[PDB]
Amino acid sequence: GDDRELAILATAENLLEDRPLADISVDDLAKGAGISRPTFYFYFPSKEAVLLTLLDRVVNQADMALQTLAENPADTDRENMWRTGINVFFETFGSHKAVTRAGQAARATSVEVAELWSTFMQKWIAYTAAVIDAERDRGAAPRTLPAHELATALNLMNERTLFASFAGEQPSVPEARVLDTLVHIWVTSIYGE
Amino acid sequence: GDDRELAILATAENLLEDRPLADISVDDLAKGAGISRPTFYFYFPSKEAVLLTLLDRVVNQADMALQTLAENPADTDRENMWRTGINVFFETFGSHKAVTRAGQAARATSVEVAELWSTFMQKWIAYTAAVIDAERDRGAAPRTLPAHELATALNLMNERTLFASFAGEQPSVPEARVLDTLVHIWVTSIYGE
Ligand SMILES: O=C(COc1cccc(F)c1)Nc1nc(-c2ccccn2)cs1
Ligand SMILES: O=C(COc1cccc(F)c1)Nc1nc(-c2ccccn2)cs1
Repeated sequence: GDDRELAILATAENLLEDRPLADISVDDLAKGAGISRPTFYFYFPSKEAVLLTLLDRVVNQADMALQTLAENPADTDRENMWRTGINVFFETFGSHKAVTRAGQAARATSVEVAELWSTFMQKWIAYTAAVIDAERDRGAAPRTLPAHELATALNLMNERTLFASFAGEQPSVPEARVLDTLVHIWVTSIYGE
Repeated sequence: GDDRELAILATAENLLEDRPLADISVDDLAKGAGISRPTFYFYFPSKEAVLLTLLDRVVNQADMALQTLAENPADTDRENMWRTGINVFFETFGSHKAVTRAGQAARATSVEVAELWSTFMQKWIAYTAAVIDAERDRGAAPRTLPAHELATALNLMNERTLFASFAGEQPSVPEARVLDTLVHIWVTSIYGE
């Protein structure tokens, strides 16, 4: 049952590594999953729904990793605290580059994809802002910008910069440099007066 | 001659304020410009070429404004120096929100739009990096990140954050707060040690 669902998802993720969603047919997904086209439609109403499910899995993987980190703070300096958190997104989305790029494209055409991305970005920004606020309350960070506005810009920077790096866009930060680049900008803007 | 070309461009910019490019027909552009459909095709091969021309005009407007500022440095502090430069993009793209949003969408489907955007982003990043380097050479900024990598991330942050604000995305920084937000992040990350 879900084995055929997982087979469809794995086929789609593998096919997206070499071609975009518009060049993959339902017949391609069914054939790769070892089922017929009508059997595919039992599990998913469309190839777009397959991508939505793939992206939901990736974003919830990142969310759960961040939740785990929040409950188990690593015992290091403040810079490496932010690095460990940004690295959740670097590693999670960087391990699913094809789904990440396909999902970014689908945001312009899928209301469900756009709402999924917006929901989680709001959650992650609210968490960033709450950590900034806690740092200000304990006297470690200065009260400069409104924390939620700062958190919004830093999270949008990460979205755009990580995704440019993973896609090899021109221009982009090399993937092997992008974590250090983002960590520098986060730490200086959160703690700088 | 170019009056009919300008009329086509003005019609397209006005129509894009209420509907996306996929819901505007060549007949719509011709009718609004007071010409027939074949006469339209004398001036532009497609509605996509009309948008490409509109975006080229906007990006060159921003580029020329930045060039003007580079040749005529305002006499203020370092923070207001960066603010005046970021404000070129805030004001130029914020005065053409409909073309900006349509051009961003077209990047996924138009090679010419993607190459136009990439060309100018490379130019603006190289200028940012050169100013950072000059600030380091005179002892005003510390030698932290590679200047070009820092410049890349800051310019991608501005692209994503300004465009989210102009589009009213959820999440986004309010348009009335986004210049101050970006200036803070630029100044702290360029001058912070
Ligand atoms: O890039 C991020 C999230 O932004 C995104 C979102 C989607 C895609 C993407 F590529 C990046 N960083 C974050 N870090 C924290 C953090 C909180 C406490 C301690 C350490 N880090 C919280 S959100
Ligand atoms: O947002 C920017 C350019 O990035 C973009 C690019 C496209 C669209 C968009 F919305 C933003 N800021 C820049 N500022 C400078 C600057 C150089 C010296 C002194 C002061 N400013 C140089 S590029």
